[PDB]
Amino acid sequence: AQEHPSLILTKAGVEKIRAELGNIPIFDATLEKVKAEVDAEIALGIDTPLPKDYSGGYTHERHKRNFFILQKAGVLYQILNDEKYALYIKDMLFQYEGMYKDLPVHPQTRSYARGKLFWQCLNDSNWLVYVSQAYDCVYDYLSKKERKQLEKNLFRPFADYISIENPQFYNRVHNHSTWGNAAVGMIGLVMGDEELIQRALYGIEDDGLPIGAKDNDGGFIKVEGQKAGFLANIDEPFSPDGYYTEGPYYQRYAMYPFLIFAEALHNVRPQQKIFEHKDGVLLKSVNTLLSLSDADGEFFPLNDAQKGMSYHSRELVTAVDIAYHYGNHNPQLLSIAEEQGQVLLDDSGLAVALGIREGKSEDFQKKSIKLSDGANGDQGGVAILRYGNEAMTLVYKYAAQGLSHGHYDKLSFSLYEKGTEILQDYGLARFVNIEQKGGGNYLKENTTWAKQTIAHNTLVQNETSHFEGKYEVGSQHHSELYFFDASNPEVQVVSAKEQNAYPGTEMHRTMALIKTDGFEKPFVLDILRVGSNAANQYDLPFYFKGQVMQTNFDFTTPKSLEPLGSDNGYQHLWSEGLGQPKGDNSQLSWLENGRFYTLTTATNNDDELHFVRIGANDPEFNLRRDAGLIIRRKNTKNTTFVSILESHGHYSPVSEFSVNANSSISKIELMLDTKEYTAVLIDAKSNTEQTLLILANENKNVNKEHIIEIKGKEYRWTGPYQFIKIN
Amino acid sequence: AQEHPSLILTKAGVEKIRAELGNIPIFDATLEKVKAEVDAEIALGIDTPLPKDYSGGYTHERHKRNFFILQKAGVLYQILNDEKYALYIKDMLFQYEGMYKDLPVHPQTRSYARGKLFWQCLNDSNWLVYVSQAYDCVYDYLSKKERKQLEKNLFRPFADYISIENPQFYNRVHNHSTWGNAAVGMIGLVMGDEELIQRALYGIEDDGLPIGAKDNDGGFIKVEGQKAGFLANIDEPFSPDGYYTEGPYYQRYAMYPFLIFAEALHNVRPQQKIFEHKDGVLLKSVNTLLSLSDADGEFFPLNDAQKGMSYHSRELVTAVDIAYHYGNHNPQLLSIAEEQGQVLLDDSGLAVALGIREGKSEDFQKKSIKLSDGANGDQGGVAILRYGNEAMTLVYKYAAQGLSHGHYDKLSFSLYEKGTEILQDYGLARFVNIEQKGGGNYLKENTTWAKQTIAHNTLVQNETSHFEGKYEVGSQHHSELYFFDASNPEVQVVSAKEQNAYPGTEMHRTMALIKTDGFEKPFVLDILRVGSNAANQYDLPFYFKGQVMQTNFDFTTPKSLEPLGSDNGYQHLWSEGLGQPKGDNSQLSWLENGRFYTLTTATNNDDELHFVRIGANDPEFNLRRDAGLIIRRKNTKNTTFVSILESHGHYSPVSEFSVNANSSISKIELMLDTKEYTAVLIDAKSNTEQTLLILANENKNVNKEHIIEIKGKEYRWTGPYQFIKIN
Ligand SMILES: [Ca+2]
Ligand SMILES: [Ca+2]
Ligand SMILES: [Ca+2]
Ligand SMILES: [Mg+2]
Ligand SMILES: [Mg+2]
Ligand SMILES: [Mg+2]
Ligand SMILES: [Mg+2]
Repeated sequence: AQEHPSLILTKAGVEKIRAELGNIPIFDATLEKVKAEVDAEIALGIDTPLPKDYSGGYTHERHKRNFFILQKAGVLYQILNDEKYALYIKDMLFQYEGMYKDLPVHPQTRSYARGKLFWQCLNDSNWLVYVSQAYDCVYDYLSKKERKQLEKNLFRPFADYISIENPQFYNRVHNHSTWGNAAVGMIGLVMGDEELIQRALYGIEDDGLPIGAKDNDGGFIKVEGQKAGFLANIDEPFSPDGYYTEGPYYQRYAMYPFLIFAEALHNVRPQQKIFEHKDGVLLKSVNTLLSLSDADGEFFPLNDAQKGMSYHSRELVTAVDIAYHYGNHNPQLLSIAEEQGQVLLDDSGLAVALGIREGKSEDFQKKSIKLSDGANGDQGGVAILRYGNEAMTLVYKYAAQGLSHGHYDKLSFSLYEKGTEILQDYGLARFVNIEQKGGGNYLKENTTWAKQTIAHNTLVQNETSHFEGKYEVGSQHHSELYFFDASNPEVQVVSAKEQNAYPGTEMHRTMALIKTDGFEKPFVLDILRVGSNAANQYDLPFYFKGQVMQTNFDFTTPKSLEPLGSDNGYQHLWSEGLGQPKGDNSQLSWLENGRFYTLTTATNNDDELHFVRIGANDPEFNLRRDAGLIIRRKNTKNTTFVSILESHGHYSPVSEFSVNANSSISKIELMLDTKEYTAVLIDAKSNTEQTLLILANENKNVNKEHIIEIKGKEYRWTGPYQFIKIN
Repeated sequence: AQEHPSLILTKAGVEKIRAELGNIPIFDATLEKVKAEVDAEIALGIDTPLPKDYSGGYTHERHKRNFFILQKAGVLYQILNDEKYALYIKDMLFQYEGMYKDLPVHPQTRSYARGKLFWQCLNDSNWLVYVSQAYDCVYDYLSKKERKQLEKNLFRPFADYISIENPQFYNRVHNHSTWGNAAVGMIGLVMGDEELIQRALYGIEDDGLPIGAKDNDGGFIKVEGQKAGFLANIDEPFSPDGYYTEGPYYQRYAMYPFLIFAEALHNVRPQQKIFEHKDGVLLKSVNTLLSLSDADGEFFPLNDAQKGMSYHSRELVTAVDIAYHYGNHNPQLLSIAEEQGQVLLDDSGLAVALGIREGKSEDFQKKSIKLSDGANGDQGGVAILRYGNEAMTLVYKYAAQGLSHGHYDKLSFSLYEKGTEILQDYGLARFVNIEQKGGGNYLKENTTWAKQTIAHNTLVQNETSHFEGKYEVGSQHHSELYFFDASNPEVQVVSAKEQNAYPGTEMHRTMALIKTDGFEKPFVLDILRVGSNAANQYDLPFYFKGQVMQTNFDFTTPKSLEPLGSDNGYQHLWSEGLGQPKGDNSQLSWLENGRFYTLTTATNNDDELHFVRIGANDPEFNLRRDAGLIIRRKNTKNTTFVSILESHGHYSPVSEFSVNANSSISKIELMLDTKEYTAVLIDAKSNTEQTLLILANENKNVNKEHIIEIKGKEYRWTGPYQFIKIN
């Protein structure tokens, strides 16, 4: 009964594509490129080496390229009606059949679930997701006899290897299991095997896995009460806003198996209603992921994340095209496709190409957005505040743990200007798929530096990470949204609280992106209110990007670089300079990508200002030599940090003109600093430009009227904040 | 009798321009932009503040902007026939006339020749060069009475201030004097003042200046027996190849007054034959300067040079347009104009716009080139070796001292790939015109770091700079070309010697850019042959750009960073790691801008390999935290360093594919290491690819036959080198 192909590329799709070839430029260009890639590999032959290497090494790269080429050859066979591509697929599949059944477990031992073709079952699963698509395309070209042998001695044993033989890999809520479930489900759908389809959807019953079983990034295999299978992987790690809890770098990775297996289920098993599952979260999550990119389309490096990953990736070409075709045909997705400059060679890519040709493209709007975390949207979140035409972007992370890849980074932020990183989230310590750096795998310093709180722009207490850097503790906690109000494009405000990172301490951080008279550009206002039951040492880092220009405080320069501390990331920071404040406001300015920036922060006489540089205890040169300024406030119980980050002026080494190189801040002052209310007065240097932000800290209700006095003058407003011009 | 304007913009030119407006896009676009700029400044008014500041500060930037705006207003008045612009010029000139005569010497005391409007006479001279052009454009609009007052009480006193009152600035062979001579000459030409015209052409007679006196950059004010004036500044600091001895960054700066005053002389005094002077060197020098830029048009940072200065600068818009119009109408210059995207608003810019419109543009060929230094071309030189379509670029500097801005780095080199710096020349320590960095002026670390030999990719002996870093010694010496042969695009070789940098030591450095079977790309071969009369410590730095990927040697990582040494630049290097070689070849690889690089060097077992980081003894953060690898060879008399720099493969954080990340070098071996002959065998990993470079070291004659034995085998060739495939 079942047609082949039908999962991704459909029979009707092949006919529609063939009818339009030559009149769909983005598709035609992709077809030419892919045909040339596959033809070159056909010329080189068929290589299925005995597996040996980690990522970047020959056997890994060869088996990886093979799965990409097989899927490409499958669609070429169908679209071009050229059996040279079917013959290549047949010959490669049979060469695999000749070796796979006799392979040992992969000789590399790092993985908690060692693969056969690859060092880990994740990559064997990648292979089967792609190869299942190729098999769907050549199914009718093969004889019944050929299909029987491939299914019996290659595909069914492979599907069992990555599932029932490795339930620790397969049966989780984790990107690994999403790939595993998709691999088993895709091949099950092609073969019409109900057992495998059910195993894909609902996982393995009674897996026998014990308590506290972990993998290699610090994460539990199983979580009490959680289901397994594809549907569990949709329900648990996505919020109702389509935010994937591992963060955008890993959301990017998981989007491929999520949307490909969803597409396959939609086409073969429409009764599953997979695109309606969890209030249509998979389709929504594509928009959400695109919103988590900077002006150049590069995903914000939250949690474990390599900088440079972007919506130009193959996963986002796939996700955009599937979301366009199977969703509500959102014309904003077509502008992303135009930027990508390629489409999938299937029904969905054709739909995108036709939408573009018909003049339907609309610009993808990059907006201020509140995203919830947790399956029910009640476990913190992530906020993005954007000014104007994506002119300045603040990312505030008040999220849940994020599973294994999560960082100890409650209430951290990062700042960008038109695709230039200004205040960074470090990302991972890993050179992804570069064999020369620890086999392309996570490095020691991912744990010892990149995950630690001191590596982030957030509060560190007593040189200890949030939750003492203990995964099992952090996994039980999330920061809490206090309020989000981005309605005023000139004054956008978000506020969140964290009281479990350091038991006995309450952190309440409010961030605002504010455009006001006296300043060339919007600035960031950062209020970090700290309450505690004991005198502590508080560190507040700012990991700036660029060349130091000026300070308004003196600092000493040591004759030798010593580490800042001994543990929890401090062992990776060199102490490059130590400043003492000259007064109530301390300022650091720098130049980055032709623009000046100034950090102004409210300082006390006994504060220390630490210039630091990353790179201590880094024997393999695994860390970047980036700099930071850390405010250290010793022997302090309750305190409120108040900072402004300005962007101003410009420099060019062509014109050699320096323009507006100084700050426009005259003064920032806490006018009220209580548990119930915080008030910050901001004075610009030009003319009578004064503004006041007042925060109500213990009642978020939008209709609650507040009455306070500052210097014998009454201020009245409704809701959790007011920003007023002081005349 | 004399028409006005006539120096730069001519009356015939105004008519020709007016006739073509609307049909010359590059010109029309420039006119629109400049009109908007000037109209905005007219709206803001006329501000001539009491001078106070250094560069980047208000009074400097305001008086600087004024001279640019006055020249722009002059050409707008003429082109648009709109007295709005003439009135602005008149009013600003008279506001200047009201204040200039009563000014004190500029209150800042740094300059050896303090200005009146600016901290230095150089900038007062900039002002007069530009304002003379504006005066030429409004000369007939003003009354005789107005002109008489401006000439008597503004222009003539100004011209004397920057010349006869400051002969130490005016009467040199120096970019300062080129600007000063042009300033006096330009105003002299507008006024028809023969005395000033003669003072511009031939300098001050009997200047009385001290010989051996130094400027504030460490170089001599006046050279014994040397002429002064504009013609001397053409003859002396340019070689017969059009290479300006101060280096490309300063050549760029001087190109404006050279070509502007030459144009004025050509138009007003054609009998001078200024464009024929020194065998037409000024026109040639424009091509030479363009050839001294990387693939993005950025000038190589040789000697004092800020990175990022490029042929998009105003000086190169000017130089290109004048060279096109008054030279042989070289169509290659039109492609540079198209890249610049603007032209001068005058006869020369019209000529360029019309050439572009008529389809005459041809691409500017970026070639391998040998450039001599010294007035007669016999004081060393600079060699640029380029592979393919500007695919890899090696810059080898065997030059003379370079006057005050020259660095102590005989035989240094730098390496670029398609506009990406791979091995750097540091450039200057100065943030040009940024007030926050020492008033935008040369920093202490320009002398203590940037000029020193240890900052360069060349030999350092006993932790001492070339010539002991003494100008009075270095200025008397230059390296000597041995041979240059770039005729074979696959195998380009240059060789030079230096025996005075370290008296008693002979340095003979041969560099080659070689494409051969077994390697993806051309590589650089570096042979640094050293002969001495004593056992020395030799350091050879490689200041690489990028992220360290792998080494084939172990190295220790200290718990504290200590400076590498105490003096001569070593005080600015942190010792980050110390390796000992594992064998005869040591290797370091890195990743920069998506490409891998490997340095392989021939090591002895007692060598030290030092990982260093710039930034010690840098209390103001004036230096970049760039890294290097230094080969240290102690207690050694004669030795020959042999290194290869490979470019291979690629990485993308979008695809996450690492390709060809390992070196293709199997072995490099010194097969013969004598004073008379050097032979280096290169083995690629592909076992059948072996090559041999043989150098004859004591006879450069191209027809001299050589017969030598290596491992019992005779080799015969003619000329100073042979590169042969070993079968
Ligand atoms: Ca992080
Ligand atoms: Ca280049
Ligand atoms: Ca230099
Ligand atoms: Mg998942
Ligand atoms: Mg951005
Ligand atoms: Mg001034
Ligand atoms: Mg000076």
